[PDB]
Order: sequence, then C-alpha cells, then structure tokens
Amino acid sequence: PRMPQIRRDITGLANLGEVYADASPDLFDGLDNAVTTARTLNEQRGNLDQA
Amino acid sequence: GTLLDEAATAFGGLGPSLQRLVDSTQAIAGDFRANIDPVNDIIENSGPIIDS
Repeated sequence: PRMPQIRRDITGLANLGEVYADASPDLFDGLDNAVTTARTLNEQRGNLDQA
Repeated sequence: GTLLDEAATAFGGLGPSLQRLVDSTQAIAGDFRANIDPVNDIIENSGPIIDS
C-alpha cells in the first residue's frame, strides 16, 4: 500500500544526490578555507572574548 | 537418470549453505516484521524532507 511513497522516495533520493554532487566541490573548498580561519579563531579565543 | 543427474549437480554439497540460507531468511523476515513500524515511518515520512 505504500509503494507510491517508495517511488517518490527513490526519485527524490536520486534528485538530491545529483544536487549534492553538483554543489559539493564549492562546499568542500569553502570548508577547507573555513577550517583555516577556524584554526585561526581557535588560536585566539581569548582575544575574541576580550574584544 | 537425467533428473537425478540434474538434482546431483544442483544439490552437490549445498547442505550447510542451504541451511544458512533458510536460517538467515527466517531470521531476517521475523526481525523485519518485528520492526515494521519504523520501516513504515521511514517510507511514509522520508519523502517530504528529501523533496524539500
């Protein structure tokens, strides 16, 4: 009785996978540089609190 | 003779393997029935999130 829902789930899963595969490289480059600036923010937490 | 040869070829030494097959099938089916409400919830509610 819940097979149309299964078809909907599989179709949505394929579409979402394609969307994420398209959007992943920008997100991962941003995550690399965000890791760099996050390391910088971590090394100076006291400076940020005083600020 | 032909049928017995075919049965020997198909069931040569599959004793343990067929036993494992049947035991696995029964265990999986029983556990699946025992956990059918989570499967129903996954199937009927994963659509909205993925579609969004």
